Amino acid sequence: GSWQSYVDNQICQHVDCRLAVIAGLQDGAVWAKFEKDLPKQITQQELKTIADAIRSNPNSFLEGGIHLGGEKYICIQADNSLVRGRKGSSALCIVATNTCLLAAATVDGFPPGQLNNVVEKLGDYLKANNY
Repeated sequence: GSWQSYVDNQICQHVDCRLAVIAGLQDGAVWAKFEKDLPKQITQQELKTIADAIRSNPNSFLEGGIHLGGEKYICIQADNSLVRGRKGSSALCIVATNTCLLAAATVDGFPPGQLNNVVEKLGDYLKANNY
């Protein structure tokens, strides 16, 4: 039921997580998160920057990169509901639902398409439940 359970189970027991976070779109507040070994804890400021850009100008990520946990991911896909990035062999997938931002990045060497499938499936489930 809890937000932490979606992170720890639906995401992080189906992909091998470097980070996973569910946050509010309106303010970037964290609803739940998990991290392995990031240089910095993920901040509300980082999340709000991402949420604002996905809502208003997804192309901004091409110049600004995607910044989470003190790590810069390079953008490989961007629209107003789905953003993907890469930092070396770590993949990042971000979805916007009706009320939340779901972001996860996998450990080096984890298949990006597996990440994308799992994050998009949770995002669709949340949307279909009025989140």
